[PDB]
Amino acid sequence: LAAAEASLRDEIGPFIQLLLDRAEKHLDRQARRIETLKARAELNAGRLSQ
Amino acid sequence: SPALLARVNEKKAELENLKELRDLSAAVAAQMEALEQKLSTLSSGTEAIATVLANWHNVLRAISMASAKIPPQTLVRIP
Repeated sequence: LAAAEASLRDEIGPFIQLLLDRAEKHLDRQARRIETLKARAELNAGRLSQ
Repeated sequence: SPALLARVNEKKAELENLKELRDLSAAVAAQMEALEQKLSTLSSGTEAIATVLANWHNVLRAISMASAKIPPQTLVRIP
């Protein structure tokens, strides 16, 4: 499996770029979720103060 | 007429011979069927020894892959 997966998965090398793009988009998605969470937190603070 | 009586006697002998030939031909074909069964059994034994070569062939290749290590997991198949 060492040399087998090495040669095979290296030939799979173009496919994995999409997997990298997936992980990167997952990060960006949760980043926008963090932005929405911050919006909710500040919204609660401002509305409670009002 | 009497010559023809002798002719039918000749034909009687011929028919007896023909009946024996027919019986023999039937027996022949029966033996061919039996032969085919035995040959099938032979081929089965040969297939068994082919299985034996498959064992040692996989052995040799498995070792050579380990022997040729010149720079993993435990997932295998256990039937």
